[PDB]
Amino acid sequence: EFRMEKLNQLWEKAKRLHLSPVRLAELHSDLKIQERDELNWKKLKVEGLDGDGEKEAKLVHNLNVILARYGL
Amino acid sequence: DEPDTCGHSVNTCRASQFQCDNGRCISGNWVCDGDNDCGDMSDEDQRHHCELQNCSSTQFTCVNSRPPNRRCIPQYWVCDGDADCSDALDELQNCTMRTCSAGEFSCANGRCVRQSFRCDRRNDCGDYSDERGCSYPPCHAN
Ligand SMILES: [Ca+2]
Ligand SMILES: [Ca+2]
Ligand SMILES: [Ca+2]
Repeated sequence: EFRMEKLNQLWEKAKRLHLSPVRLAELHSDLKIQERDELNWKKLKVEGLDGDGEKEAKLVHNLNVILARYGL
Repeated sequence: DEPDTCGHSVNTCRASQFQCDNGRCISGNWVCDGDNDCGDMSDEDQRHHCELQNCSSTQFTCVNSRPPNRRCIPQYWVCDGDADCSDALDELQNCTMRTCSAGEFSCANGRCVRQSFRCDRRNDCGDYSDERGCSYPPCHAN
């Protein structure tokens, strides 16, 4: 269903939490937009073109506040 | 980019990176993580990589499991409110909590789950106590 191993894990576990559909739907929209963010992070990581690693902090803090915001 | 800037079939992906689908080649570690990177998603399979996994700090491994379920979870889910591993070993650990009431079905191993999670298609309790002895009514017409 979703690209990264962790997003599928969050998606099954979010369903295991029986969260409200509107909250559960907003999870994917925040994770799926992060899916495009993590792809460009992962391209610039293995190619080493991200010399400063700017793309890692903005995805890590976003995932942490996603976990806190949606009750996980 | 994809329709006409290059020959479709004139030459392969270059040997700097590893072929995994005719439409996609893959860099290194990405073949082993469980992500849908190769675009047919067949990276973690065939015979090249990841029969096993190993966990870093703040992660724990579901040792009694197979590739179809799971083999590493963070501490963020150990002894939490919901089972994660294949056999739900994450919730047993050294925790072994007591409190359980008539409002939830009681398993043999001591863990409890909601009554709706009895006699169904899912291994909810890890011990399969929620499934043993059940009598499934027949399926619908469709
Ligand atoms: Ca992958
Ligand atoms: Ca757990
Ligand atoms: Ca069950």
